[PDB]
Amino acid sequence: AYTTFSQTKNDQLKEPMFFGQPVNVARYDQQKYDIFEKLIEKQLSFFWRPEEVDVSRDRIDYQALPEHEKHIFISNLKYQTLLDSIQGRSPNVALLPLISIPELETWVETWAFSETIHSRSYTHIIRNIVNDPSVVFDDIVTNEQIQKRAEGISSYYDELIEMTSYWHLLGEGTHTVNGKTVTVSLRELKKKLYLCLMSVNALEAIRFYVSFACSFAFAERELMEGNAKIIRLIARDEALHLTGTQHMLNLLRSGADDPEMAEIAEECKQECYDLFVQAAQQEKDWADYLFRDGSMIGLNKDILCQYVEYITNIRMQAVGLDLPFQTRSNPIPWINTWLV
Amino acid sequence: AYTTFSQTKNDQLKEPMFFGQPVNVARYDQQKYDIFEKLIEKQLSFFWRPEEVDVSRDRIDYQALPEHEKHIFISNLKYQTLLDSIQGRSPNVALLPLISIPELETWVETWAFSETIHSRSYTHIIRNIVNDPSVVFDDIVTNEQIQKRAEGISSYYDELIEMTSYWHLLGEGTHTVNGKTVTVSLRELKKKLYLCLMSVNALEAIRFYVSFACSFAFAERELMEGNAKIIRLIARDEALHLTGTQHMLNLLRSGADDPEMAEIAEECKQECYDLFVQAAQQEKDWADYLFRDGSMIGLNKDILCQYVEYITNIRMQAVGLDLPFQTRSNPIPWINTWLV
Repeated sequence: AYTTFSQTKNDQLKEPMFFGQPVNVARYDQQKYDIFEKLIEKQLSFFWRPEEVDVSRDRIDYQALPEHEKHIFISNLKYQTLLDSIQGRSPNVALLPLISIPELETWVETWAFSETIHSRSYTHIIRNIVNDPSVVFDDIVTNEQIQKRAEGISSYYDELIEMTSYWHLLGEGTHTVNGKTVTVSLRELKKKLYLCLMSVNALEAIRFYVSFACSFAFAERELMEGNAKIIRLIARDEALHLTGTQHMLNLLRSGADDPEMAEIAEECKQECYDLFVQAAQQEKDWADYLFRDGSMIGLNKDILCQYVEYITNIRMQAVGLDLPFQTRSNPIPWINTWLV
Repeated sequence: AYTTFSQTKNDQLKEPMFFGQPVNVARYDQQKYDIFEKLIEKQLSFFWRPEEVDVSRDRIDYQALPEHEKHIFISNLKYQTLLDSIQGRSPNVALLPLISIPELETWVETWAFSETIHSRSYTHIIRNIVNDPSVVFDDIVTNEQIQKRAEGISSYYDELIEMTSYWHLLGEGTHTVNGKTVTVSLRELKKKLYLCLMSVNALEAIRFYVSFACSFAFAERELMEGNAKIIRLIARDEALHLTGTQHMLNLLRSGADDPEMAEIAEECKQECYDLFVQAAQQEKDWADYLFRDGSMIGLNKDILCQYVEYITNIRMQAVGLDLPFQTRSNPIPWINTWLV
């Protein structure tokens, strides 16, 4: 029963984050949860444009890199481009139709917009360092290592989108669609949302941070400094995005927003643990792909895989999951210097 | 049907604007249509923050206004807030799932983001001029005159979203759901899109400009000057937005993008004309509501109705529709001071 302007006057302070009545009036004078307004304000204050970053010496650096270092750099860049191609559209297509408070609605839209800026910055880098940009962009879709991750990530979004359509069109209960029976459960839809949000937390809080490590490793060598300047703007946005989903998941599990969600969150714990561990293992397998033909000064498979474990523990803890790894310390303390 | 990352490698330059393969890679190094990239670049260069505009001197002006002038100002502001509450979410929810070209995908998200800025500016104004913002915001939803406009505009979006959902879930052809026969036609869907785009063209190109006229009329008397500074930035964005929909409509109707669209455009040309005239009439009826307790220096019902007719002819001609009204020079040439 979705609508772009819900005609019944509701108290927006008493609506849940998700699955309530679609937002009508966009107002910002009051908030259920302070965090979402605070994030919008911060994101707006961070506004930047890629094309105003000088990436001219980055071509020289890139072309001078040996084959395997080109491979490390470009594989990383293609992965970042993939991830934010998804993040550009997906929060709008998947989350926006389900939101029932204004501050969250606008946060999601501001968040997705900032991702389009990141995507634009990747085009800016690629067209300025590479001879044939199309080769790079085409490979993002066809690269077998990349699509493995694309497949898994997009699925959490796609399954949420599809089940939302059945819920908006048929409502709860058991139905008949061209003979076949289709079950529509709001509880299952809430599970699909929680799981998707958990996946998106891992993507922004873990997957992107592994990629930031690769990019900043070049900048430690005073190479690809134009790129580095851009990544540090991107990571600064990413810290906000990850904070967003952290709060969403933690408010959902605490039962404060929706009591049904706390039940669902507890029955999900294992799947949540598993998908984070699975994400970590994928990033570790990706480290193998990056370093298959050799390593570079300041970054190899052992360093990157330890970082994967370290950052995973920290991100899992922040959303109340168990720490899967014994790793206690950061092998790349210089990353904190680059991160804002 | 819909996926947040389509797995098949496609030439994005030969996709249609809408209904083609969902965008995978967000790239900006090439474009099917130059206009959408140009609008993104322009919109990004225009970035502003309402909170940076001094609206503190506006409260004394507003409270000082006679009751009918308060009625004129606040009715206008409520309508503006209504329209961009819709414009904030709707391009994202209605159009995004249908776009098959990356530059258009990003334009739509950039356009929708800029609308949330507009919404925030309205909160910024409302908070700084009235005693209890809640009564203003709630009346946006309950006001019988305002809601009349909301329901009409909402319908074009809502009907597109619903039919899009059926087309994603069931595909085209005749189907049955819970005994009821439902027919899904892509042709019917394309018509819904075109009509929606025509409605959004009228909203931004006509409805908002009528509202700018009201706002700038106070500014001519050196009243509500903070609000005026904000409207200048809003109108500058609005010029971009309506250029967006003009180009979408003209590309669709010319057969340059999709031959089936050129044909559908002619088929519902009369509906398009009737849609715009009905919008013009609503705005005239709105001016009547605005001035039912009296008028002000520079603006009354007669003058505002002349402006409605004046811009309606310009906008209708731009999208290839017949002119419903007489020829006249700009009834309010003082508005040029405030525009661009």
